[PDB]
Amino acid sequence: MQIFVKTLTGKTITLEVEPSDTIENVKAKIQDKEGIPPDQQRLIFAGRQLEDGRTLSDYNIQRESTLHLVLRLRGG
Amino acid sequence: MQIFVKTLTGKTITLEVEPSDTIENVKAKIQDKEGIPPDQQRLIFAGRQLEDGRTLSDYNIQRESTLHLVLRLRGG
Amino acid sequence: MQIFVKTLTGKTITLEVEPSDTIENVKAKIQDKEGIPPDQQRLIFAGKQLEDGRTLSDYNIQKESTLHLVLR
Amino acid sequence: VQLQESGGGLVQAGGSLRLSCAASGSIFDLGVMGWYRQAPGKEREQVAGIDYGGVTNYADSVKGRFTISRDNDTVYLQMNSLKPEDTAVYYCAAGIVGDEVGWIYYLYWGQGTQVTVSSHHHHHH
Ligand SMILES: [Zn+2]
Repeated sequence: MQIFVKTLTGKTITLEVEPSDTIENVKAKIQDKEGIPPDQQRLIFAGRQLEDGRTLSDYNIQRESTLHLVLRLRGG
Repeated sequence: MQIFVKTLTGKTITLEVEPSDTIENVKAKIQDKEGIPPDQQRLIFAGRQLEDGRTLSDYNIQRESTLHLVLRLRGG
Repeated sequence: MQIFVKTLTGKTITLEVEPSDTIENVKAKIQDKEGIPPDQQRLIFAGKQLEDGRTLSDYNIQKESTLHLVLR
Repeated sequence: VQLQESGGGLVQAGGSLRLSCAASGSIFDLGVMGWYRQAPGKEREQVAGIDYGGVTNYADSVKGRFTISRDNDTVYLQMNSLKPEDTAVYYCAAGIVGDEVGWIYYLYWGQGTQVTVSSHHHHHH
């Protein structure tokens, strides 16, 4: 299945994933697409932070769903 | 149809809406439920800012979807 | 995280909180540390009153931030 | 609706630059604003941050040298005593905090402005 990763700056990424893909496996694809390290990605879906160790199906992420990518930087 | 609204770390709340409801209409319902005025609300879905004039169907917001609410924070 | 609560007299107290702790949880911590009931407490950040049901991250209150306690 | 940096350029070691971050769509009302930089071969790293209350914080490598400030819809980064190690593309970003401590989720970021700091021998003996 294919999903989308969207930034509020305008970037739209189309990824082929599986419902059992883990979040960290998705961030590895985003790094290939955008060059942002996984530790510096934060994905948001349904108003929730997508966490390591969980699958896309754990968050009810379905076909052609859109994940919100924000930049996660150590600060403060 | 019933949708959900939450901040990233807050409680999720339920809205009864129609696909033809405008984003301004949705923000007014959030004020009725949660007391947050519309001028202090930012709604995000599918990595897109929900603009007040558009409808929920303009963003393909469907049954049981969850909107990401972000507060508008200003000094004083 | 550690956050600071500043009274009108200038007293700073430190609380150990979580980002998703509610303002309600913060007023309860102030009571356990200073003996001030949450009913008398009014928490302010950047000049805004903080609502009981909201979390610290809802108001973008980072670590080592300072809330202002005003007694009601 | 975007952020957009300006003010970068080539400067000698010890020189000064002031970066500007212009925001549209009232996006600074997200509450948390920050500057970060990335040099070639290195990772992104936040250098300074400011929240909507005006409270600032800085990385250790820029304390006493950099100053972040705000004028409504513009965030600045006054850079003094610039070193060659400060050479990078500088980005301004706005966002929120989540359930984590010490990490910031930047929703928006600009295209960046290039800051190059070069040693220039002072030939006035
Ligand atoms: Zn010489």
